[PDB]
Amino acid sequence: MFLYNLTLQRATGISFAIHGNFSGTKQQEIVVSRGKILELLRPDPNTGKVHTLLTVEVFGVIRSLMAFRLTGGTKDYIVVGSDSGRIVILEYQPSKNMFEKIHQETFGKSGCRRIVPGQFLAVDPKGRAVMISAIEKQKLVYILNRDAAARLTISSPLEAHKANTLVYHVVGVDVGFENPMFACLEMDYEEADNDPTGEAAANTQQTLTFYELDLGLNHVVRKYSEPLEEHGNFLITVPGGSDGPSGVLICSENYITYKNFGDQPDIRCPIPRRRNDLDDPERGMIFVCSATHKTKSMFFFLAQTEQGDIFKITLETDEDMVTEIRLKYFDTVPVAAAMCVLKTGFLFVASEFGNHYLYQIAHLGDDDEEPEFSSAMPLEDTFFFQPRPLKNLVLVDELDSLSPILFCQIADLANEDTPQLYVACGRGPRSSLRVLRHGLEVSEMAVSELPGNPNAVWTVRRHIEDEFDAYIIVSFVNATLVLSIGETVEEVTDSGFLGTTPTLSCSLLGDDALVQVYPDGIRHIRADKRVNEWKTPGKKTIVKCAVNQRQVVIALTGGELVYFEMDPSGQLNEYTERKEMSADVVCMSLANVPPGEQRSRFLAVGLVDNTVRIISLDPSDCLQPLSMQALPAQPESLCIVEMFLYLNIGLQNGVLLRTVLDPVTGDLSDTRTGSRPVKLFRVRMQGQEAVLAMSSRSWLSYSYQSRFHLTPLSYETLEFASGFASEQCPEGIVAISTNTLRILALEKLGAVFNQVAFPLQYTPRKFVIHPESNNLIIIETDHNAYTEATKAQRKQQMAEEMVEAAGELAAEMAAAFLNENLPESIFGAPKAGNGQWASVIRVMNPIQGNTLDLVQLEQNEAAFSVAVCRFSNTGEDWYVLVGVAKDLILNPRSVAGGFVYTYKLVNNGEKLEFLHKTPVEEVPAAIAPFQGRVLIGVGKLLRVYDLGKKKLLRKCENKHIANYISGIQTIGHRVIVSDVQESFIWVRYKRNENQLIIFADDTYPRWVTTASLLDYDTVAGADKFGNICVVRLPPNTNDEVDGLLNGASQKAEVIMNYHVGETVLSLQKTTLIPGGSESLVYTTLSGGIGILVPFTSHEDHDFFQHVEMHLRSEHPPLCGRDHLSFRSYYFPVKNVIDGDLCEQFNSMEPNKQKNVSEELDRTPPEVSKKLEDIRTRYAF
Amino acid sequence: DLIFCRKQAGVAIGRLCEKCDGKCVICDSYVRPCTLVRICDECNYGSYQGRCVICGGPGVSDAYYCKECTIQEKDRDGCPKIVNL
Amino acid sequence: SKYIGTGHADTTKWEWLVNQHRDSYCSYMGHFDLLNYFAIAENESKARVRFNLMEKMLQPCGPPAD
Ligand SMILES: [Zn+2]
Ligand SMILES: [Zn+2]
Ligand SMILES: [Zn+2]
Repeated sequence: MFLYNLTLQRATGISFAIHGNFSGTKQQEIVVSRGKILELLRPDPNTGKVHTLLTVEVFGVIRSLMAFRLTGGTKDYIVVGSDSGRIVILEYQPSKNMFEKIHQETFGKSGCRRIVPGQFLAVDPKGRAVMISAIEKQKLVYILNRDAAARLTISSPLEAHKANTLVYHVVGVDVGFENPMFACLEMDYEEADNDPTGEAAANTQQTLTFYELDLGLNHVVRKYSEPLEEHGNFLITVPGGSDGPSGVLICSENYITYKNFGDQPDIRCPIPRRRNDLDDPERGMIFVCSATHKTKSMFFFLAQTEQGDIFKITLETDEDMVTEIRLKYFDTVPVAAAMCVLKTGFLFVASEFGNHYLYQIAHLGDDDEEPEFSSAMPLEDTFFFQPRPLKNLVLVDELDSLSPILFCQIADLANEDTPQLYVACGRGPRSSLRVLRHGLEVSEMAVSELPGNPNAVWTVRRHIEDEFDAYIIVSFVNATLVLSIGETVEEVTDSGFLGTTPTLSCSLLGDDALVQVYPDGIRHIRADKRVNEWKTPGKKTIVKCAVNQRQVVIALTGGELVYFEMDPSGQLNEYTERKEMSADVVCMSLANVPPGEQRSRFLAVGLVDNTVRIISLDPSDCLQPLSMQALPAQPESLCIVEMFLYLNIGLQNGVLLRTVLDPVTGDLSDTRTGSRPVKLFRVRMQGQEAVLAMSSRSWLSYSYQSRFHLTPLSYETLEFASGFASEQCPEGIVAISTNTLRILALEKLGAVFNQVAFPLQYTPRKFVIHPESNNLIIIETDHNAYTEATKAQRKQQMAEEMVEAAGELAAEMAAAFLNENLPESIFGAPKAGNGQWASVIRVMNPIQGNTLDLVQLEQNEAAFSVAVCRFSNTGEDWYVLVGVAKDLILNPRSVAGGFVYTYKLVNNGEKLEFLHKTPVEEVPAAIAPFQGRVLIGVGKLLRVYDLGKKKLLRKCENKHIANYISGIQTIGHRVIVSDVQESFIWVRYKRNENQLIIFADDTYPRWVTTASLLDYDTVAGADKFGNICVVRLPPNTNDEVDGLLNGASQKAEVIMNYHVGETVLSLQKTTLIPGGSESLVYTTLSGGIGILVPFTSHEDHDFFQHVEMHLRSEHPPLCGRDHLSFRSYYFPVKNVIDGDLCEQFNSMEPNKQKNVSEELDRTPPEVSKKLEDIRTRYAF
Repeated sequence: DLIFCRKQAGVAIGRLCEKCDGKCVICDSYVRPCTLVRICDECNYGSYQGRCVICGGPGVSDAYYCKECTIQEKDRDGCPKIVNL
Repeated sequence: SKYIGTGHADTTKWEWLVNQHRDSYCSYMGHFDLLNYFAIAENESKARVRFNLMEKMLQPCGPPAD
């Protein structure tokens, strides 16, 4: 078994984010880090849209990301520290649209290690030094310089090691062109390892250490070190030099401190709390991120707490000394991992989970009545504020993000033919269930259905410098109707066409000269009201034409090729030659004559002959055959297009062809994507050319910087369309349906899935599908959470206690505190308690989003497993079983017990009714229907259970599973068990002896997250550490059993090992496209979706193996990682080809593409076609 | 007294003499040179500027690690200059 | 011997176990999707989980013997 890995949807979770002038111009861009992907974004200051410019797979783990600029430069660099032992410096090249590696410096071994630097990265604010640091003793400093050609030079590292030391955070300090300084939060643990009493562990303080780099003497020295009051998280650089003092802000538990070396005293400010907070009073408050905004007049900071409250921090200063810290409540947004404040007044919020946000900073300065807290204010007792809806910010853009994906099911729950992806994702009150469909989403522009026989509609403007169109002309079978956009579009008279007979061609001939072609001829219309008409000789009638704003070719009966042209005079002149051939045309197309040239030469001619003929039309060799190529079937239309020149061949079936424009065909690609004739129409996507193919389903064909995409749309069949433009929306489509006249639009920048979302209450854990009604039964559960009833009674308690505060009892804030509940999706849920849980069972319709039934559980009960099944001793009734833990503590682990609930699932799968509740002595983590009964994993125990009248009846039990059952899967005869730390146990159920016997196990420890059965002998598994494996039983395996490694007697073999780089939580074998092949689809915690597909021949496997081998050397990973070593992170790779490395061939430069291709005995286009074939065989 | 230096390596490139030209510094193999050798600053200074890392004669070409030593990440230790005490 | 985490014939159970606990916490801090898993499991912000791990770094497995 040999597998090929493909990514269908990349990760969308953000870890780090930096901003700067990375292209060298005055506009600002953001560089975000996924887990293993680097990405450049640019928000538009005109519309507020965030566009993705570049995204690269780095094949490593990015751990720290900084931006810096040399003095006198206008371009920002990128410093990356990763899980390799290298520091890398990158530069964005706007003209090539790629990241160019400038420097690489190796300092240690690879991997996320304790003492090898790469976790912390600081840079001097003037850009002359950079510090890379590990969590332990090792720190390195590089000096950055510049030569006379203005290129960046790097020096050899300087060591600043210090044994038995832990680092919390490092930042560079802003000095005024003095010696560079670095600040560190450090802790010494030497004394704590020598005291058995445990008192040296306590009484141990953090220190704030300052490291000075002396560029004159070329060494790093410890200058200052001071013990702190309590332990603090990250540090903040205060802008110094000539704009501001030069110190640090220490963020801590419940406090924020300013500190500077010299004669400056320490200044502390306590963090304000929300008035009438519902969270556990024992919990403290920390800041989670920060954002600095420097202006040539002043500066301030933006810090956010764990509740999602952003405060605005300013600093009250003297000539050199700081006197006060002032805090003011700014706004409430979701908890972010990073915040970027952009010039032109934009705030970018990258959340830890879920969608990301871009805000417009609407209110500058602060003219408000809300109180401003200070460090000078005396308090014995803490500050209090009231959270409110957004006042300083306005929401401008929202970027979708599937992180974190927790459960997935691929199924056809609607009655389409293509399956949809049902994804339980999100955490807390921002969780949701999302339905993903392969296609694009058609935006509604306009609808007005008119009775008649619509056939075609053009959108032609009156001028060529016009951005406003002139008319739209929909032809009936008896007549036509031509309208204009007066913003109240209806009948129009002064157009000039007024066709009694239908209109089969409407073109902008001149600047304001229009060509109207109709079955009885052509009447050229002026800007003024004048018409020159050429009608039919006798009974020959045109059906097809080929227009262009310099030349117009027509087709009468018999293939009489008649070509016109309009020379700089601006009127008609027809050519002398009329070449006629055997049959009448069915298809032709004239390429849009570019402003560079005078006219178009190529004209593909498809006839009843079933052959494309290519013909010239320039005055030198106009209208004489050049090359003919037969067809597989009846063509309907073709079109020469770009985005370099291609043409497309539409058959009368739901299948397509393609041929690159040249005197000879050079490329070939056919996609079985219908039973209905393909209609090829002109449109404009991304402001450039694209072809809208139409069948029973309508597809959009567009390459994208060598990214060919044939993507369907989320609507049914149409019959004619073209581009659209108006004051309403200057870029769209005018599409026609049966008994309909529509205008549509497509506004999604190159995505593969469109999604709809339905909100939930808590973190979803697992859902099942009812087989009859196709309803979903979901369980949601959260830790540190209140139930609804506990929240209500806690709030009533707080009210009755605040009304008896022993004070005139004359003004009641309690009645105002009880009325309106602030929404938890915006302000967060009150996280209160350490062993407190909250769980819910929900019945949901997947077509709509409505909740059919909802069962709330008691306070400290936590659901972990769910199943829907039928019992043999009962009839055809359905039951729902829910496994629940009781008083679970996670660290140290402790649980009071467990329960199994049983419901009857009545009213056509819409209602749950309680039947009974069976106690168990441990957490039931897995429930699986099995042969008219049910298997339950109760902690370490595997049990069989039958349905009873008052509880569930234990029938069989095995007690030899190692640690903890996390999953159970059954194929008809056997049972597969997943252990939390051991990988897989095979069990057989003896039907007549009533015995569960272990007959096989594995030889590796695996932290299994999920498992999938591939056949009767093979299992696909996933891991907490990001690995996928396939395990198969040897053919010797004996099933009829009644240890050799302290285990089972027979072992299983590992036939596949792969490191993905992200934690997989869903595995499923399925077929994605209609008429395709089966693949293994997996899902990741960062929001990524991927497949593993098998090879069917040795030749494909060998070719792709050689491609991977040659691309491993000549196109190495960007951040210094070894590709083979990265995919062998925990186990060596076995029988997997990385198709994400292989598809990077299409993005190399032509010279290296030729060097790679000429070793495989092939050209780059053939390699590209071979790469596309295997992808389109399985996925999209 | 054949001991490696094992100090933090810098930007200086290691050199080999006419007798050691094809050799790997760590395992003394001659097959598949893969990674350019870096040496520390005290090994590259003054009279020590250009010298064989194996023996110490006048350098003529670049020193390399072999593919076998690169696979095992033996190029990630300190300066590989042979120093005698 | 100069590398932290190596052992010898006189290494005790406590030193071995605190070494593997300490580099486990560092590996959790390094890998982005393990921290995601923990922060979803215990319902906390990722900054809070990071700070908790750093605080646990000091004395994992309790104080030593005798
Ligand atoms: Zn070697
Ligand atoms: Zn030599
Ligand atoms: Zn040395």
